[PDB]
Amino acid sequence: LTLKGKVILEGIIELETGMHINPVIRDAFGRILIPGSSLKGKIRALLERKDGLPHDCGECEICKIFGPHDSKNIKEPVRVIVRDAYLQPEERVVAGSKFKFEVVFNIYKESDKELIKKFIEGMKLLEDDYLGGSGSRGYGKIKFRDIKLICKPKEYYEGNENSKKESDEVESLNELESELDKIWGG
Amino acid sequence: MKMVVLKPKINSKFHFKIFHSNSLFSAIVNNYIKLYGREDLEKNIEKIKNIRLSSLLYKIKNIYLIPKPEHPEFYPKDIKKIQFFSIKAYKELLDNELDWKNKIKHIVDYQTINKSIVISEKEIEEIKRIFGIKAEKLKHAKISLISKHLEQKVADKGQLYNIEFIKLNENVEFYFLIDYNNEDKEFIKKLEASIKLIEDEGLGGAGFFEKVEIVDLPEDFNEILDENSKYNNLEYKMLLGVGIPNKDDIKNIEYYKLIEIGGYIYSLECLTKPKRNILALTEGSIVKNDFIGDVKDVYTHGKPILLPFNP
Ligand SMILES: [Zn+2]
Repeated sequence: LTLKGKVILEGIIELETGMHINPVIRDAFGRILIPGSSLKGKIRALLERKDGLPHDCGECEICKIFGPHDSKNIKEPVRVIVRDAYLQPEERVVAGSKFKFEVVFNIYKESDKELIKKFIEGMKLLEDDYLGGSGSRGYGKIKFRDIKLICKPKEYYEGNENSKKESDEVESLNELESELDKIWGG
Repeated sequence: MKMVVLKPKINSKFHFKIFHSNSLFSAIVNNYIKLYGREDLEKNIEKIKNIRLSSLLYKIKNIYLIPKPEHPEFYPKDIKKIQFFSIKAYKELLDNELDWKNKIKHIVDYQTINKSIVISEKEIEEIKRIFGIKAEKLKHAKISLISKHLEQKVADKGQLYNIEFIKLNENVEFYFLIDYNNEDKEFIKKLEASIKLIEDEGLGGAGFFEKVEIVDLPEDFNEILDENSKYNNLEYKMLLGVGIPNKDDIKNIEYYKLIEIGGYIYSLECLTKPKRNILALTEGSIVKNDFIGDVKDVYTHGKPILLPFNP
């Protein structure tokens, strides 16, 4: 199963609420950041709760995206990688603070549009819940803002520089689904 | 022969001593498999295993760091701290425009960065320009090129171990030399694609990049590595990557250093089973005539790009 392309979802994460320092960590080098696996983890939790130890099998909506809990069960390669969200310049983090975030999508099949859409819908579920905490009482609300999509098709890595297309910045997740459709090369 | 330049992302940090060329090979191979499948690789394994690589070296704008030649000529006892030579400075050691023997104090006082990197006189002023150094001597200037930090992680019970994280300065980039040793365009483009995928794939562990670009060798490297030049007849050569010798190159090895390449400790089940390791010559080892190399077998690349050397 060859790789057809990468779809990077770059953007900004903003804090509506203050945050102490599981969700927000302070790097070994002193840098403030939100660990990618934390973010991705809460997205797993919500995206799995809205479908009725994370899920672990080959064929499934959630397990094709985030990958199964065990590596002995991978039928198809993992499609999503959530980069660590580092704090941008201009114990508790003040509200209004911005973390530049990046989400990498590995597209192998032409039906993985709905996987990306499922992840973005997960982000929408997280936008109106809480980053830190789980289940009954979460803490620190979060809002996604300024989101661009970048397409790096197989033809881009092979040498074609202009095959790399980039959508323009949208203010919310809801506007992504259109900008997603306006970008599909492979 | 082409140069690959990797510009690290802004808040990126790496986990890998330097990043050896066999790890680069494994990266370009996992990327080849990722782009073209596991089948199309073993239809070209005999042509990817015959590429020549250098290890992951450091680039400062137009200054290219190369390992220090492990020749005894380069031995108070402060000279045991240096590990790098700018390619220009290294070239000046060939044309005798730089005198190691009787001018070491001028080199150590006016031409060495962080007591570990020797450069040329013609690079001093731009080094001072970049990092805002006003000191008349470079001896009196500690430049923050990399930031190291060990961390205590576990493999919660099991084995405790340390992992060293490296952070690069905004003016510092990675680079490595690649020799395809071939001309099949349909293959070259897929090697360069596998190399270019690192941009979003990363190195180590992962540390990601903002741009991975394949360009032609800078003019020092090209004026040195061109086989239609003087240096071609130089009788010794220095490894720029790890070297895994075949039964024939063992008679060409003069001064060298050994390191052990190998595997993961996939369990505790294997704490009863022996640990077979692959011996290799470190970057900077000197060999006479020509070093061919080998690729053990998961692949372990040991064919290093050689760089003409004269004592
Ligand atoms: Zn599942």
